[PDB]
Order: sequence, then C-alpha cells, then structure tokens
Amino acid sequence: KADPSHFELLKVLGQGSFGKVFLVRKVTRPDSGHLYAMKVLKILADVNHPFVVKLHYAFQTEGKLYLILDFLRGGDLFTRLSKEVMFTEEDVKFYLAELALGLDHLHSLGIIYRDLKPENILLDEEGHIKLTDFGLSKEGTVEYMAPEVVNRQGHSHSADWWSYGVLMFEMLTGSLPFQGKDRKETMTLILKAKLGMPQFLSTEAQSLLRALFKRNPANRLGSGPDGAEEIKRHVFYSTIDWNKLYRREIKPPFKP
Ligand SMILES: CC(C)[C@H](CO)Nc1nc(Nc2cccc(Cl)c2)c2ncn(C(C)C)c2n1
Repeated sequence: KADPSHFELLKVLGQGSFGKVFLVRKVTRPDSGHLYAMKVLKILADVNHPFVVKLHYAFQTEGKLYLILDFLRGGDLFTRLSKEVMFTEEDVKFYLAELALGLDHLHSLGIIYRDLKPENILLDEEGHIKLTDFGLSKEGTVEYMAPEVVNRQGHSHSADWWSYGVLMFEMLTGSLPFQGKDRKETMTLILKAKLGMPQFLSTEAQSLLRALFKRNPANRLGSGPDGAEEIKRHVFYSTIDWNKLYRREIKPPFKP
C-alpha cells in the first residue's frame, strides 16, 4: 500500500497556500517512474473530470496527510498571464469553456470553488486546463471575491461565477476589474460593482461580463434555473462545441 517511501523527491515546486507541493517520482510498481505532484498537510478531494486534478494516492503519516496528484507540466494560468500579460479572446474563450465544465461539475458535487483564480488553474502538456485547490463545501484573494462574500451575506455557487467573471476580465485585459490601493478599497469597489468596459473587448465578451458582474447573486448569470447552461448558451461561446471540448478534442491555442 501507498507510503512516503514509495516516492522520491525531485524538487520543491513552490511553498504553499495549502502546504508544500513537491515534484515526486513514484518508485514502486506499477506506475514506477511516473511523475506526480505531492502535497503534504499537517473537503472532497476525489473528483473524476477531464478538467479537475486527479487524486492518485492519499495516506496519513503521523500528523502528515500526503496527497499524490497529477503533475501538470504546463504550470498555471497566472504564470502564463504574467508573461503574456493578456490573452486573445480566442485563448480566453477556450480556457473559460473548459473551466465552465470543470466548475459546473464541482458545483454538482456540491462543492464551491472558493479559491477560483488563475493561480489555481493548471495546464497539462497538451495545454488543456485543470482546476486545483478545490474541495471545500462549507467555507482569500480579495480581487476575486463576489460582493455577497465580501459582505459575508452568503457564499453559494453564484459566488464562483462572479469570480469566473473576474478571471475572464483579467485574462482579457491583463487587469483586475475591481482594484483599490488596499484590500479595504478593493472590497468597497467590488460592492459598488462600478465597472468600465474596455473598448477593445468584443460585444459578446462585454455582454457576458455584464451578466456575470451582477451584484445580486440572484440576477447573476449561472443562477439558474438552467444553471451553468445559462452561461454555456451565452453568445460568447457560440462557436464552442461542448461535446468535443469535454473529450479534449478541441486544440488548445497554447502549447507548453
Ligand atoms: C507551487 C506553485 C508555484 C505551483 C503553481 O501554482 N503549483 C503547482 N504547479 C504544478 N505544476 C508545475 C509545472 C511546471 C513548473 C511549475 Cl513551477 C509547476 C502542479 N502540477 C500539479 N499541481 C497541484 C495539483 C499540486 C501543481 N501545482
């Protein structure tokens, strides 16, 4: 059975906001040689979906909870965003569509992806995305918080779609829609939900952002009754075949 001795440490990927994540190589059969990302801890984690990180092994060792997950070669969207400082609508439509599927699934499991942001969206070698650091059902980066969360008036699935809107805006413009000089001001800007629409954005993109940026979570796109479909049927994704996207048949615009 699983055991820390079955994995040799290759290198530390980075300090964590969830513990430390190491790049490990399994030493035991049958996946001997296979690379994995190892997370050590001192609430669901098992989800099966093309756009959600897979948990391969989980074992407790005296206070330490080891999680062996997929190693995503491509790194995260935050890193790519910083280097390219903004993606074309083409790239954005693609990442958001796959994210749309991943997110909705997590919502069906009754999970709320509270920490949705580019840092938590990984890319595999093919360029497809994979959501990480999810799981919590019973609840951060302020720039991504929905107004009901800032005011602590609740935190349902709707909150995620607002954050989804923020991710879209940041990838499309290189900037955050609501940014103050400090956390306080940012939260106040989120509450006013006062938003200027950059003129280089397509009308379809602008339409979608306006629908996602509804202060009242009940009027926010994704708030049913067709839930995620409400967002998937938006004109912004007209050219997206969800069937093949799910099957990973759509060619990623970016290849790491
Ligand atoms: C430690 C952080 C700097 C990074 C990026 O957010 N985290 C990260 N990078 C990953 N991949 C990755 C690939 C190439 C270079 C670098 Cl620095 C990271 C990764 N693969 C699988 N997971 C989790 C499910 C644990 C991962 N998590």
